Amino acid sequence: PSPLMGGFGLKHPPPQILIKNTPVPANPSTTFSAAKFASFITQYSTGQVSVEIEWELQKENSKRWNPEIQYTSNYNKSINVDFTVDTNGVYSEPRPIGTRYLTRNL
Amino acid sequence: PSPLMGGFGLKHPPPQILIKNTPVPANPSTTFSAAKFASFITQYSTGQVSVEIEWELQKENSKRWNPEIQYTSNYNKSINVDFTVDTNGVYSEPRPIGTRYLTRNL
Amino acid sequence: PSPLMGGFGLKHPPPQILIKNTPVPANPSTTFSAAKFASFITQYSTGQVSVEIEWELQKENSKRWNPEIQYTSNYNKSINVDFTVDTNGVYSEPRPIGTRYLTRNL
Repeated sequence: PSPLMGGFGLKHPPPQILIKNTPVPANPSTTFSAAKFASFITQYSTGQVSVEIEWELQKENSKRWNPEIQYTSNYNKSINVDFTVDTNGVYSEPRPIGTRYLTRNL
Repeated sequence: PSPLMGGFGLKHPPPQILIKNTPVPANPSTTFSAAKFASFITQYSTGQVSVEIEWELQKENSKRWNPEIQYTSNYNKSINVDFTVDTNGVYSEPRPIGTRYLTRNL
Repeated sequence: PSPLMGGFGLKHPPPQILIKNTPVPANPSTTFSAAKFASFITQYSTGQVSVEIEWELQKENSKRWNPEIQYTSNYNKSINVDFTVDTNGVYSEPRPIGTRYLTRNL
């Protein structure tokens, strides 16, 4: 049960966190009406969210002699630096980065 | 006093280790001669040498966002692998490798 | 490593203190949009800042007989007093003041 899109299969994954604004009714009628409220004060919410994850690492213990392939930035000059913002302050991710750079014997 | 060729300047560097074969005189004359010995048994020595050095590391503590330049092997196919032996078993070092790949602010 | 512009060279100088206003998003769309927020409530902040520095003094211990040069205000009358505000309440510093007025032997 490893996900086909990639990742860790969890029988009990991190739970869904559901958030919504409590409806605030607008001005009601002075006469009682059994119809459910359909007029509300327009509102939204803003705030900060923090996620902290602890990860366990499996340290490489290779005994190969020659150097390995490593992910690296390209030294040549460029208009924009990779994984930074441009003159519009727009953050971009130039390429997908996997994890399989070190080598291990079968 | 940093060496100009590169490295660590030491007022008391690792001492020189001097080794030589003890001269074994060849067959002497049965009559005493005050002349110093000039005939010796031809000989050499072979053995194993072990050097173990402990190095202290200064761990990188960078806060840059985008990836850094790292030394890496080239993925493209080649006749010979870098820093290995060839079909003659001759070890070669294809290029000089420095140490200055990570970055730190001034 | 004394700064060429003048002052004290510090390997660990007083740290930079960074302050910014937390962005408060404006009214969002009732339909989900994956585009990052570009509309915010215009706002600024005001407040008070306090800096307290303790300085150590090296007391003069001279044995010269005749009086020394000292920095002084000029007694003659003037339209404006030095290092005060003018009729517009604008504070000005009329001249640069150094620190080298007392004398010591070589």
